[PDB]
Amino acid sequence: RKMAFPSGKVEGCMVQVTCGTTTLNGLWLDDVVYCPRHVICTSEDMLNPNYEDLLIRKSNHNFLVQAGNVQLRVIGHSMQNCVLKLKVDTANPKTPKYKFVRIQPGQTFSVLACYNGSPSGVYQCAMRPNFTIKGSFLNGSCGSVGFNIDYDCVSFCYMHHMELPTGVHAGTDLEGNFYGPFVDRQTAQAAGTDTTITVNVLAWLYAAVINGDRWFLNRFTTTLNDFNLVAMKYNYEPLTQDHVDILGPLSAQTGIAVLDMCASLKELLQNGMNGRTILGSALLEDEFTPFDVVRQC
Amino acid sequence: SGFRKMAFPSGKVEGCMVQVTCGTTTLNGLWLDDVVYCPRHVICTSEDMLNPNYEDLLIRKSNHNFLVQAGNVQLRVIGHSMQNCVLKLKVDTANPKTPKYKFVRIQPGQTFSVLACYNGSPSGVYQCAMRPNFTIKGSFLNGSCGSVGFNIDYDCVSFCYMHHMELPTGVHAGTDLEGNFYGPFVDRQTAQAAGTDTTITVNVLAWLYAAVINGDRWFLNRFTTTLNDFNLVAMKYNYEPLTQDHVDILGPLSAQTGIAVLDMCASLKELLQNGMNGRTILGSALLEDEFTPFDVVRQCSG
Repeated sequence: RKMAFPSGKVEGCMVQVTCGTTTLNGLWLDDVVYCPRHVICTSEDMLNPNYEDLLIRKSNHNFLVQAGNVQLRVIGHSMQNCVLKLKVDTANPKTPKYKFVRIQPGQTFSVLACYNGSPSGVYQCAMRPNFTIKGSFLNGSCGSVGFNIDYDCVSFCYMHHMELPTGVHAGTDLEGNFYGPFVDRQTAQAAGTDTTITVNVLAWLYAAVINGDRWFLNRFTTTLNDFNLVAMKYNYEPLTQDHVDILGPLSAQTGIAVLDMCASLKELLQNGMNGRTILGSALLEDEFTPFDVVRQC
Repeated sequence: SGFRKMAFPSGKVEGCMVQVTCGTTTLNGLWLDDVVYCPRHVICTSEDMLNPNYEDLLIRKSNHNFLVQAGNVQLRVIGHSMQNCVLKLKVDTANPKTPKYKFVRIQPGQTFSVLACYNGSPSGVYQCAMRPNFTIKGSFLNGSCGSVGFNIDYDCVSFCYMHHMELPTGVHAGTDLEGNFYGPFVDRQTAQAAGTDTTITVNVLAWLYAAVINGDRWFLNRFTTTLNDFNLVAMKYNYEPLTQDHVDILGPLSAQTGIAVLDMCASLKELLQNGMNGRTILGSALLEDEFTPFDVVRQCSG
């Protein structure tokens, strides 16, 4: 099961930010609200917004920040890359222990999708190798965040900014730097060729075994390099020795050596699933990490 | 592609989770106002789970035998009673985080969010569909009992599931918040069989409406059917028969697309009888049956 972190610690931080006729979500931590800077744009600014120029022309009172019924008074504002930082006269009393991290491609996180400052849904995403995410985001979702939770600490890794014409999504870390080659201007932008997250596919095959499904296993093995030759041919990411090490626990747990499972995946890639399905899916799933699998098996 | 399982935000339910222990048996409970709800098998010794006489075991218990904790903070129990398969422990503190809530009993095919919990602490949240055989495909380990399933409408949490057990096939069974099991199961440590499962027709139809909303409509045919004629055919393909309530909950999608429910039923009947023919719907040759009409509207229209 694709499982998200419990979202309550993040829900207590979501607010609504309005500038002009633009409304999206903000993240309220201590006395700062973080949100996408394109909230200051107009229709006539969207194609080539000179954000430093647009921002100098704004006053604090141009920003309407609402937490529930209460309005939060903006006292200062600044910009860090593509994120606006609105200082408010009130520290959020529900601020969790938190950190800002930049996630690696192949890593997963939970998304709290929000509209008008109100949380609407929670789901798990992976940062794709081409730095998109296959999210579920509609008009007004910008400023929704992605996160992981370790102990009491919320690690924020993603803030939502845009939907590409293909229907995948792009955004920044909480320092305001985009993942991938994208730009917060209102243009049709293509991503690089996506690839499949191989280490995650292998983790999910191990999961399918741990739940007593073995039809895809085989008596064969492969070298790491010969596997990677076939993987690259099918637009799978190369598997590194660190990946092999990371997969150890799953390997021990099943007594299936990593390179044995690589030989199974090689078979699946070349033959196909030939009608069959694995853990319910007609397709190979690549958005479970080895940790995600182990924390649940 | 385009659609995914989305849970409701879990915070309102996190604020209600506690742990309940009797001896060395710990599971989770739900604290609403001044009552804690939990599975009655907390009062069983692991050796009593084989063939428990619950009424007998409960007469032996007193309020001071129940350890209820929010985190590490004990909640004093001042009353106890049993309602079907759940225990209601009256406590001396009303939960200040109690949301607006109701207790609802859902139908097969309906979806809900599960907040999986251990020792009163939430671990994860995910969407489940109640199968026609009254099991769910959860991710539940030892200590998960008393985790709850819910939906959120406006401010109001509708609690619909409390977790009690795992069947030999790996699927899960439980009760509503009044302690009544979904399906033919009993809270005994015996081997119990789930009825053979079937496909959730109303959710497949919702999926076809979702395809149409997104411009994928090759499967719309020129025919209509009666509900009876459809149900008789569907059952030969291990699809559930439709009810009047199913027709009703497809109303909004039917109105959105202008495709009458029975016309879509005729389209589905042709897919069943003739197959997909190497074609795809929403990018798949497989028909999805775990998105309800409500789930579809949320992800299409927001």
